[PDB]
Amino acid sequence: EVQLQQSGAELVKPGASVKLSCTASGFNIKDTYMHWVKQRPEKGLEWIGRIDPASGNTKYDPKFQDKATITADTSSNTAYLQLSSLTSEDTAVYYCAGYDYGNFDYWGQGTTLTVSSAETTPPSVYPLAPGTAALKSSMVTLGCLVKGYFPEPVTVTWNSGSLSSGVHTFPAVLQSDLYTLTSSVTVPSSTWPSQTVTCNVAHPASSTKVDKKIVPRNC
Amino acid sequence: DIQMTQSPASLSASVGETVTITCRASGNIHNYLAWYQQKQGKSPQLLVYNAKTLADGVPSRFSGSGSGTQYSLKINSLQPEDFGSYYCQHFWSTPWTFGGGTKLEIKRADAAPTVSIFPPSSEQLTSGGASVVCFLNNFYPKDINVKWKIDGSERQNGVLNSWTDQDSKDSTYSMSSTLTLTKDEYERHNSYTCEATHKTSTSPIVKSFNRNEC
Repeated sequence: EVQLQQSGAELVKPGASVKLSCTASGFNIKDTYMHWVKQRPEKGLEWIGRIDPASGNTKYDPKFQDKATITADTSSNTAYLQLSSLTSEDTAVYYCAGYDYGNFDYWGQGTTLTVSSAETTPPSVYPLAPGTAALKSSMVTLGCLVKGYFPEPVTVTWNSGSLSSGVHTFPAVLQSDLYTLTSSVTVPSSTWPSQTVTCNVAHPASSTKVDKKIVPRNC
Repeated sequence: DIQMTQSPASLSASVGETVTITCRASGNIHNYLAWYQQKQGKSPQLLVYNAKTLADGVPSRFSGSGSGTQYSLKINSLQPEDFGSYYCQHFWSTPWTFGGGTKLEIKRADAAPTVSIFPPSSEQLTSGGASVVCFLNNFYPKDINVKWKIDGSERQNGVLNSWTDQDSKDSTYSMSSTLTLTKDEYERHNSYTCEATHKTSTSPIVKSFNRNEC
């Protein structure tokens, strides 16, 4: 039927420029306005602007006036978003939508744009062992810091898959060009450090797969 | 040139309850207002356009109203699939601004977080870095703030916080707070603590370890 196909993730570095595409089928883009909407990680939708393919007319939110240039090619039923002078502020999901005043409202899958100077780095997986007033409880929590890698993703497991719950793997956060994530695990104090506990992370992009036993500090 | 002020930023409800989200335009929009629904990990979808006309495939438990500057989205019999985010958007004048959004979540009983602090790993010390981690798990509601103190003095730079979505099984929330220091600094200090501030207490839930007191 109708579909707006947007590029998959696009990786770019600070200062660079990117032109996202939005290809439409099932309708002619001249019959509506083509919009571009930004959404930073766990934040709200922000209307960037739109284009009226037919007339070429474009409108923008003054916030994006100097950053965005939206264009359209009716010949190919496609709309573009040209973002310039990329900053870490530009990392987000960029949606293209086709709509104007009525029920005709369709959205693309979103293009997640990541802005980083970084190059494909492997993660440093360190084991998180307890500050005791919590081992001293019915259950104890342990973890693993999966620090300094790029780009996403990574997968994490505990005791190879024998520890599936009492687990919380936190979403990754890109700071100073690199990501970092954590995973927590709760087992009874009768089950550690008597029996063992190990986390296993994997970052396909570095071809890295490590394992790490949590051992008590001198405590 | 008009902005929309959406409320509440967060709504906790149960299955079956009735609920309303409101958006007030900072100017008159003549009912040129639309409501969007955005599920976890999906694209926004039109719910209501022109303040009151339901969009394609939108059920009847949904309804929009108002005029001029105050609009409301109501969901009569909350169904499990309604949980997610809602956003209003005016299409009166350029720019077609979105309201800040509302996160509709599953309400349950309050639950204080289980806080756990972890000193740097020796494999990290060996490398020159020293990260202190605090896990504050299974709390409710989702509002929470953590602050790190190194020997009593608060520290703001070098903190990486991360939060999970509402748990599918128990509906709680969880947070991770990493304090990244260099081994240099980590070794010329002793007390390291992280204080959780949550609605279940007037005092912060605090955890801490002393570097040489082991």
